[PDB]
Order: sequence, then structure tokens, then C-alpha cells
Amino acid sequence: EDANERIAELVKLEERQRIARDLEDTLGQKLSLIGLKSDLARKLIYKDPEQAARELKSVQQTARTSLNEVRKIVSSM
Amino acid sequence: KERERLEEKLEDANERIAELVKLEERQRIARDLEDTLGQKLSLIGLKSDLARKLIYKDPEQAARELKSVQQTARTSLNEVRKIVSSMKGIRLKDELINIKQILEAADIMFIYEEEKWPENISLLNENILSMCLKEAVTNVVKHSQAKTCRVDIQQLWKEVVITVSDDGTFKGEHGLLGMRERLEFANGSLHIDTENGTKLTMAIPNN
Ligand SMILES: Nc1ncnc2c1ncn2[C@@H]1O[C@H](COP(=O)(O)OP(=O)(O)O)[C@@H](O)[C@H]1O
Ligand SMILES: [Ca+2]
Repeated sequence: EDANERIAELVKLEERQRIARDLEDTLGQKLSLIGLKSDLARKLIYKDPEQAARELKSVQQTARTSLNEVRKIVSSM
Repeated sequence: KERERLEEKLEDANERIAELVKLEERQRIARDLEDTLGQKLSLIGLKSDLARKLIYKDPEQAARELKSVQQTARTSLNEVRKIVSSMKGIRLKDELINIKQILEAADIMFIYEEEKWPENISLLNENILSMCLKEAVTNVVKHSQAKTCRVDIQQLWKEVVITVSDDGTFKGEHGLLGMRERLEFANGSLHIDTENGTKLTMAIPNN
């Protein structure tokens, strides 16, 4: 029954490789951005708070759609 | 012929078996991801929201939170490099190292001219070559009692080829079926010339 075993291992692997590329791209980028922007936002707490809040709503969105995306890369639908 | 209709009913079922195994893996991985990354992303959204809440109320607590968010983004970045590397599986350059060890320590002289290292080899194909290679050298150390073993890794035009030759005693007639199968699966081939020691020619399309 190996015959099926080892071939199916090959397909998992491939599947694994695919997800891996997708993730790598989108996510590296999005996490760096979130770091950056959360830092600008900190820079404004005092000097311009309304701005800092908008920036934070932004960071919130990029984290949300980041989840979505991961979810999508691994979507079975 | 009808050789066609048949090869294609075969293709159809292979494909279906295919999407089941595929999907099973994707789900398993989806759980892993929820569990790590999904949680970190969610957390970042949470803290950034909290911070926003504290802008006027407690500016210091908000700054503290944003520092927290920055850290969890950093560490998540890490999680990701690691994950993806790990999911990429074992890499051919690395398998080369592995077998240098194995040979040297089973006391066999290892021969390797470094060359035009191929350029557009899918990660999957890289993995099959690494596998076929580990096994071929295993068989060297187990069956040949050769004194020397040379591996060549060359770009030929359709395909990458890796040969492994040993000046030892071809016995037998599991590993070899395994190699022919993986290789076969990627639209490549195994060849076995015993004309003077065990010589193995593992060719696979680049893709
Ligand atoms: N480098 C080698 N030198 C001598 N014999 C070999 C070599 N490689 C393979 N063989 C022979 O081919 C047979 C089949 O090998 P394989 O398919 O790897 O199964 P196993 O290693 O379990 O025998 C081996 O039993 C071995 O005797
Ligand atoms: Ca073997």
C-alpha cells in the first residue's frame, strides 16, 4: 500500500509548498507594515491624537484582512 | 486509440484522489495556522483597538500598548519565516551536505565538481531530488562496498540531472521503486547502469 502512501505524500508536500509561497509574500509584507504604522501612530498620541487614532484604525484593517488572507490561502472553498 | 479514453479515466481518478488528500492537508494546516498566526493577528487587532481607546484617557497606557503591538508583529514575522521554511521542507543544497557527512563517516571517498547550479527548479522538484539522492547514497553505503562515490548535479536543457556512481558491487533486484515513483510523478526518470559499479541517473524536468 506504500504505492498510494508515497504518492499522496508527494501531493501533501506540494500543497504545503503552495501555501508556503502565498504566505511568505503577503504576510511578510503586511506584518512589517503593521509594525511601521503602529509606530507612526505612537509618534502622534500627544502631538496629533486624531491622526493617531485614524492610523490605528488603519492598522486594525491591515491585521483583519491579513487574517482573511491567511484564511483564504488555506480556504477549502 | 481508446488507449486515450482509458488514460484519461485514469487521469480523472488520480486527480480526484488528489483533491481529497490535498484538502485534508490544507485543513490540518488551517488548524495549525489559526492556532498560531491567526491568534497573533487577532491579538494585534485587539491591542491596536485598546490603544486607540486610550488615546485621550491614558496616553501612556496607549503608548505602552503600541509598543506591545510592535513586539507581537515582530515575533509574528519570525513565526512566519520559520513556518514557511519548515513547510518548504528539505532543500537540495542541504541534502548535499548531509550526504557529504554520511559518506565521509562510512569511510567512502566522495567526489564532487561544483557547477552550473540549476535555476528554476520548483521546491517540490527540489524535494524529490533531495529524496532520491539521500536514498541513492544510502544504497551506496549499504550494498556497494565501493571505495568511491561521485555525485554530479548539472543543468541539462530540459531537465536537471543528478548522477551517483560508485565503483562497487551491484547486488540486489523500498528505495529504488520509490525513486522511480517520485521521479515518475514529476515527469522524469531513473536509469541504472551497472556496467562497472552502480551508476544512477535521475533526471527531472526543471518546472
Ligand atoms: N550502490 C549499490 N551497490 C550495490 N548494490 C546496490 C546498490 N544500490 C542498490 N543495490 C541493490 O539493489 C537492491 C534494491 O535496493 P532498494 O530498492 O534500495 O531496497 P533495499 O535497499 O531495501 O534492498 C538492494 O538490495 C541492493 O542490493
Ligand atoms: Ca534502499
